[PDB]
Amino acid sequence: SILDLSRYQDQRIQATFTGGRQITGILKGFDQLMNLVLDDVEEQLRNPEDGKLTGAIRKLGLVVVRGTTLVLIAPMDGSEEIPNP
Amino acid sequence: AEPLDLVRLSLDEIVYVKLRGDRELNGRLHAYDEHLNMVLGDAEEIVTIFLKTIRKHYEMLFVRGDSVILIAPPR
Amino acid sequence: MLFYSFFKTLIDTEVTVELKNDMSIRGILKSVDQFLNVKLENISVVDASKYPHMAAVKDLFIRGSVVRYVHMSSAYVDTILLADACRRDLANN
Amino acid sequence: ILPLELIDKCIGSNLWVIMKSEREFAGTLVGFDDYVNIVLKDVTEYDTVTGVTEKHSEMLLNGNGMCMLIPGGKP
Amino acid sequence: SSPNEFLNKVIGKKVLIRLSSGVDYKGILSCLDGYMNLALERTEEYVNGKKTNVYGDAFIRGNNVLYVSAL
Amino acid sequence: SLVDYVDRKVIVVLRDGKKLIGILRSFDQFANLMLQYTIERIYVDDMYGDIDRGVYIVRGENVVLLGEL
Amino acid sequence: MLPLTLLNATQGRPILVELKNGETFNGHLENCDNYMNLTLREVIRTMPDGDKFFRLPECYIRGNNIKYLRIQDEVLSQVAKQ
RNA sequence: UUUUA
Repeated sequence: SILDLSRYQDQRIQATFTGGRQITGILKGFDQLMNLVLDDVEEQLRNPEDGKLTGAIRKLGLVVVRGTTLVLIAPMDGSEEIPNP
Repeated sequence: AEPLDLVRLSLDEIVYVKLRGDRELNGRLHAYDEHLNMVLGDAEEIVTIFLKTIRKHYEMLFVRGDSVILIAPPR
Repeated sequence: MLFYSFFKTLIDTEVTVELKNDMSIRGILKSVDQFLNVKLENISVVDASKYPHMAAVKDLFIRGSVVRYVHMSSAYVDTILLADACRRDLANN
Repeated sequence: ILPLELIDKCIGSNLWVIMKSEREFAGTLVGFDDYVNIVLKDVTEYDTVTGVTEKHSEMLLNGNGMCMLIPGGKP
Repeated sequence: SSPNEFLNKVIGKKVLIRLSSGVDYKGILSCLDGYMNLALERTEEYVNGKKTNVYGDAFIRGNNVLYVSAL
Repeated sequence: SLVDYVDRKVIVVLRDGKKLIGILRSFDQFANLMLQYTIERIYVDDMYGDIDRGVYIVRGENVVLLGEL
Repeated sequence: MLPLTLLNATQGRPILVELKNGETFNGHLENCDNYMNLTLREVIRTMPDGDKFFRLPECYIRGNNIKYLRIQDEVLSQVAKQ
């Protein structure tokens, strides 16, 4: 893979799925198909209509993430919501 | 013995086809393939809109298989 | 390649392509490939005023994946030979 | 930790499946294949927009739309 | 394959097929293939809660199938 | 193939409805497209306005049609 | 010059990626493959409505989520020269 | 993982 996931081992990453779901969790494992094991997962819930984040979260614990539905992966450290650059 | 046999046994018969996007077809099946691409002859389309239906007629109609949901042979 | 061959028999005849985005384009079929991409010439768009960006286009390429339908006038020879060919594929393949 | 080994360790135990759409399933993991199509038994299906739930005795779930598989089931 | 074992044991029995659109089909599972294309006999179609169609035989293209459930 | 359109001005319509007008420079077997000197043309009924956009690589699955101009 | 050949030549340079849902990612292209999977560095993520923005140190984008990419004309010129 | 999801 062009992404060396071992660099994120035991770091919190953000994952976005096709269809809009967004989670964060601590990377505990992965395979060559980009399935992941994340711990301490939180899902950022969205509004039913607008599909935009509401600010609320739900805790999901230890989760297997399917690599087929993953569309975005990014480390949390160094991220931040910013004003219009 | 395999699902496509239902379509095979419908060649030259009037079939009903349910498609994505709230569309239905009734027409004589002249050919199909493993994608469920098909050609229907003397075909009627019913487009449902939300409640209302629009009816259209085609002398000869190629249908791309990726829109197909269901095919029913005639009774 | 049953439907590839079918469409090659329609080259230089008039067809109408209905796209999944609900635009319909009538024109002369000039080309088709294994993916059922098509090229149309001397096109006319149905409800053309709804698609003003098409007004200066005379020739176009359509990706096979965005086609919902291709419809055309019927001919007896076309229909019986196409059914023949489908049955031939079934007996052989 | 290998993701599919965690899933295999969940066989016979509760598994909670979150689809890409507003739909979830929770039940006993019977088994799964190389595409992670999954067989669940004693299942509850959740529409997370309407809140309606349905029960199923045993079912094969298409893995195409699965986003998350959570061993231990749903709280 | 557990998916194949389950399917093999509901062949010839009544099953509920839910499509990704949420449209439901209840029928007798005749056979299937590697694409999850299905053939059903004695098929009832349901939209929301209401029965909208019946088919003596129906072919269902496998890409739309969300699940196959035993009844 | 699209080779007949290379180095010609084309309009590309995308699945999201965008209209791109540029010089087709290359394509591949997915109908991925590479366009140079591209503008995005935004329509409201028969009116439009253009945005300079530069070079695009359009992923083929998003291409509805390509028309010679 | 094929589209993916240009993409490979864009490594190390600024790029704009628009996703199928209209999100955009401005960053430097770190890597790509024949799926059009991408890795970017020093990223600005703009949400579809243009209303919320995020800074990411790096990110990975699966190729089948991409609508299009934009690159500088200067890049195409310099790559054609070499 | 783009033209048969």
